[PDB]
Amino acid sequence: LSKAVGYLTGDMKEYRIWLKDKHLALQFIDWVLRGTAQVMFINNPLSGLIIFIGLLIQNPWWTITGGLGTVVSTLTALALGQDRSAIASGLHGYNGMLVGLLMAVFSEKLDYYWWLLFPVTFTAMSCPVLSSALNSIFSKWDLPVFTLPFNIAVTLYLAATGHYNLFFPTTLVEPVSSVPNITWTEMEMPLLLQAIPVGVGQVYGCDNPWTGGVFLVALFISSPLICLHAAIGSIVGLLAALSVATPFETIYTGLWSYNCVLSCIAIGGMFYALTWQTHLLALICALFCAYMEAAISNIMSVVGVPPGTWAFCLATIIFLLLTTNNPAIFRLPLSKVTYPEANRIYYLTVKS
Amino acid sequence: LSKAVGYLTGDMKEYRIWLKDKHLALQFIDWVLRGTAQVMFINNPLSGLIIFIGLLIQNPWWTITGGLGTVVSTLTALALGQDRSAIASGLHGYNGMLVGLLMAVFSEKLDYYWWLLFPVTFTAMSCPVLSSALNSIFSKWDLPVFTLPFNIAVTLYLAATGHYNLFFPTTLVEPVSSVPNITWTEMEMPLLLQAIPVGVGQVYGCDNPWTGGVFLVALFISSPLICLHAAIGSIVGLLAALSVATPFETIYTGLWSYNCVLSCIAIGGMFYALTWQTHLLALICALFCAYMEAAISNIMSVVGVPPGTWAFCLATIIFLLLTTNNPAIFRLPLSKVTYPEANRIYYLTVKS
Amino acid sequence: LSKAVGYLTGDMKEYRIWLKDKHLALQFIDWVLRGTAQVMFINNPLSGLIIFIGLLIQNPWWTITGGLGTVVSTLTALALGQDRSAIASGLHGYNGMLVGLLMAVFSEKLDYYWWLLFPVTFTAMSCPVLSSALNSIFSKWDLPVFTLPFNIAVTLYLAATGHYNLFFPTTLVEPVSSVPNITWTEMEMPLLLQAIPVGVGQVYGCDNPWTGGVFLVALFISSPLICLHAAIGSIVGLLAALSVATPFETIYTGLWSYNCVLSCIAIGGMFYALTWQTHLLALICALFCAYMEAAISNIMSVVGVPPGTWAFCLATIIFLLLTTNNPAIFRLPLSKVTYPEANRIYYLTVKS
Repeated sequence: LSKAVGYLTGDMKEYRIWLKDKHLALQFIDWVLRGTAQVMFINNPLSGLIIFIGLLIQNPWWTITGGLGTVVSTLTALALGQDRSAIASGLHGYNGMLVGLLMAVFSEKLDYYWWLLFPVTFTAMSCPVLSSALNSIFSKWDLPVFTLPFNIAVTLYLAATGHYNLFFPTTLVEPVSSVPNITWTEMEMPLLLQAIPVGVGQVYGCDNPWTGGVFLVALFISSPLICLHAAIGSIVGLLAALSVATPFETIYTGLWSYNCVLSCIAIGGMFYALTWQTHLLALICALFCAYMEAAISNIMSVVGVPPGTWAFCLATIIFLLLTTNNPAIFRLPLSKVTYPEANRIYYLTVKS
Repeated sequence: LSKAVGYLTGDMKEYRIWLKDKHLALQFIDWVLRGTAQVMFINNPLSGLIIFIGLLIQNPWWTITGGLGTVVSTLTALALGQDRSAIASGLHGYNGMLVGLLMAVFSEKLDYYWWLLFPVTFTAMSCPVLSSALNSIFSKWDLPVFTLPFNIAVTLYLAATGHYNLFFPTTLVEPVSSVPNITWTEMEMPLLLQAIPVGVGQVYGCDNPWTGGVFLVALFISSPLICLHAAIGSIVGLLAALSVATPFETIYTGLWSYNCVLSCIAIGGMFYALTWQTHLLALICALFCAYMEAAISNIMSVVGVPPGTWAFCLATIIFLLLTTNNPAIFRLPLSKVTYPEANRIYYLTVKS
Repeated sequence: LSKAVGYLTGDMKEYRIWLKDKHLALQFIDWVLRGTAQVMFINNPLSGLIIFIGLLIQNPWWTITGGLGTVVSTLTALALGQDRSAIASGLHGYNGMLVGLLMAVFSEKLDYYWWLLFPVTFTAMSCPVLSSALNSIFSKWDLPVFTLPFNIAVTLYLAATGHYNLFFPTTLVEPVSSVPNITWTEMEMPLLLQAIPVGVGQVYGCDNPWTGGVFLVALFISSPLICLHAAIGSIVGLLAALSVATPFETIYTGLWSYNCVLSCIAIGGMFYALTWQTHLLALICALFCAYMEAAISNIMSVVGVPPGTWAFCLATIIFLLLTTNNPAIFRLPLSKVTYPEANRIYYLTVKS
């Protein structure tokens, strides 16, 4: 009905106010769901539930590791006396979600290698510390960290263990050593379009198109503008992949579009007031993220580490630090950032 | 005559005031020339013309790519609402000049590979964004970026494409793997001295001695102190190359002196009030830049990327952040920095 | 007697006040001794003497290079007009001590290769500049550099020269390329416990257990809490080495515990008011430093450079930038940091 279309969209402030006075177990589950959703800048528990459903569709071992990471990161943020409003908003759980997910994804062992849950825990514990340190650094420029605890922690882990580790071996990443055989006639446009939901789903490390579809559904039910910019960023990523002559097997996998999804979501509406100048700037940031992800992948394959989400964080920080005399390119303060619709409403209200 | 020796030297403020009220096409050409000259801290359109002549002497394809990069960077700075006084001073064109130049230099394809003009444009467009982000960062310490948009953009491009790219392959850079055979009797001092103008010309990527001579001529006609410090920095680079046992073929090429030229120019008179303490500090910064360029070259050859001008930027930022109780080592504010002669005049006026 | 137990412990303020009015040669020797001791956060000349004795026990060539580095760094800090109170406190000599030490340790040539004293001097001269630049950066967050001049300088040197240099070749560092054969039955617990003093001694690059014992003695006679946290950090390093499946030959060498010693010393009492929360945070920082040192070692072996003390500096900066609502985790201002006992006394006095 029309009544649920108000209590299920946005950040779900009504449900948050209703749950604020309940058992702390339910509040912790709500925080874990919001942290699951917050990977794509969504503070919605129902979106988090749908994202968890998608993770289960992809790989139940991966969602086990991700849930463990989120729980451990939220608990470490509680124990470290972090801001309760940030913990209740899932801002201390998405880095741990990604840590657990990508530590299960890049594990050379089989599924359900239960010994992997010790590094998952010990690395997800270090996400609140990195988040607080990087916030102490960035607070002088009103910048978010965006995934930098996760990137630092997972790069540290995948370099400490490496492929030739005895307990927790990682997958082998090697630099390119031969000009790829690219036959442009053997090109599947069905798979190219399928790489848009796969590109959205690769934000969590899931190469299944149905999980990407579920993620898109969650994005839409929280904020349609976030879903639109996610789709457009994935398209931009695919296009930039094609423009630099990339093997089609890498474009189909979505390994070229998940760093542009987050950049488009962040620039177009989330941390800039959404206008058409902001939309073009988001497209430019998605393109810059695609090319920077190419660079960082080719550069970190030498060390044997996957690119992670370094490209997204770096280029989004770059485009947030950009200063423009255009009054239509307006960067919202970090305290007034909820989602593109409310952001645009606040922008219009403070401008007029 | 003596009259032109006033309207052709310095930043050419008289010609700038005369052109301020003319057709915007002429003003844009003036901005492009000033941006060409601003690579070596020179805000002079005639110096930019002489530098363009030198680029034509080296390789007309390289000057085509460089001119395209400068034009595209100035246009992107205009579209992004950047500061008009900084665009009119060429501060938004030298990074694009270097981007285009070094993207044509490190291209595996032949000359006039017209498809290279698309990455040149798309990478020169990203130089104003990087410049504005790094200025938002550095404004808290009164620091210039010095070439950091260019370094970031070109490293990103040369890592995204790489040697094994299908469309835009780059030259192969490999780390050292054997102790070089250095015969100190087969040593040409003529070529050693020729490596000083070649070292000045390698700032733009030109290994021809006549282009380096033309660059020196431009430096002198704008500011004789800049030309002197450029020559001394190139000498210091050559000496530091000899001191660490470098193959003579690399010293002759000037690949050891172009990162010390810029450092000496920046420290001795440009961003410090020129004294003898400042001169010694500039020599020390040139030596530090030579050794840091050795390090960064040996370190980035593993990733297959040339050192660029990372050494210069890093060591110059280091020597500008240096705090000294010596009243003779005075760092000018970024608003009062034009060229060493005017800088010293301002220093004397505000000190006395 | 009980009288010397007051004039030999702590920062030796009485002896400093007595020597303040003597020949500048004696004052310079005192500064060099304090700089030798300041590697492990100790401003004590007797501790510096004992550390020099330990360096002589390890390798007289290494202590020659270290002493030369300390002298050259203190002289360069004097010539660069640095703060006299920081030079008198050895804050400008420990980076040069480590530079000289680790440049002699990682030299492919034999002992007493007297030509190595030129790079030692020229690299120790660059430690005051790096220290002043990084202090100008960190002063906005009240952070110490902790060894960052040393890390930058020594990484720069070992990358500029490299293994295949003709004058100053360095030792060959190669990345791991095969899963290590780890026989847990062939495990020596005697050597495991011996790796605690060896882990403390590897802070200076000394793998001898007697030098580590001497270092522990110096730590204790200056501040027993510093010695305790050094031992605990070395233990934590050994444990984290065991937890990630490390070859026993690397654990015995102490190459896994010297980056946790400094982190534990820095967090537990030195730069945080020593409590039990601070002690647990120091253990966590030591564990994070062990894993980050694993990562940085595996990552910098690709470039052929040893990890140095990058892990310590980075993780300690991370844990100092951490902001906590816990009133018991209190970060002292940089001006009121002498040693854990005086730090705790000051904390109690300002809290009550």
